[PDB]
Amino acid sequence: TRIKITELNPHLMCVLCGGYFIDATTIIECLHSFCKTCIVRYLETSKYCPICDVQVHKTRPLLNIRSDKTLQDIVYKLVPGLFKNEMKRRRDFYAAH
Amino acid sequence: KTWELSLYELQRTPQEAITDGLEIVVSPRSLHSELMCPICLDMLKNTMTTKECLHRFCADCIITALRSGNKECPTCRKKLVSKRSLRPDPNFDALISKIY
Ligand SMILES: [Zn+2]
Ligand SMILES: [Zn+2]
Ligand SMILES: [Zn+2]
Ligand SMILES: [Zn+2]
Repeated sequence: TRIKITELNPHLMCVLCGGYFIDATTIIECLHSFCKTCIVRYLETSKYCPICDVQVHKTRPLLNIRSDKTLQDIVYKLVPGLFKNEMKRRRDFYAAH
Repeated sequence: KTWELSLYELQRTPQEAITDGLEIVVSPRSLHSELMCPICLDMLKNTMTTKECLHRFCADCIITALRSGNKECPTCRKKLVSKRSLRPDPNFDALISKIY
């Protein structure tokens, strides 16, 4: 019934920022996942997966990534306070800018 | 899709892990329908994922559906040429093996 979140953490975390998935994005070839912002900036200087080193696309990496609606749904549902927190950070940013 | 990053996105910082011993209430799975397979309505088992659209099924169920001669995806009805059009993901499997 009750599971320690520290046990689920490793499946809910982006390897490029070391935090939870925000706008989770999955590589089609190997199916590893990352935050949208982390994988997009990474794929600017590389065409190989950060985790397993497999080639994402011959020439245009962004062609072989997808938004992972399902994965992001799970993360938001499992990690308490996470969703409220991201929405707030964005609210705080636009008010400042 | 362009994958243009917004002003907020260009500046965002990580969402840090909750490392203190917090327990999550998962007594019912009527709060987590993303762990249930659309075909059989069970806990996804040996999860297969469609490359193009990222919909997840038990290996059992999606192989059967393709073997029926129907080349559409059971979730979104988008075409699939073959079983080379889907990949296994040990990540979802391992996630599910911890929760139930
Ligand atoms: Zn990240
Ligand atoms: Zn990979
Ligand atoms: Zn199934
Ligand atoms: Zn689909």
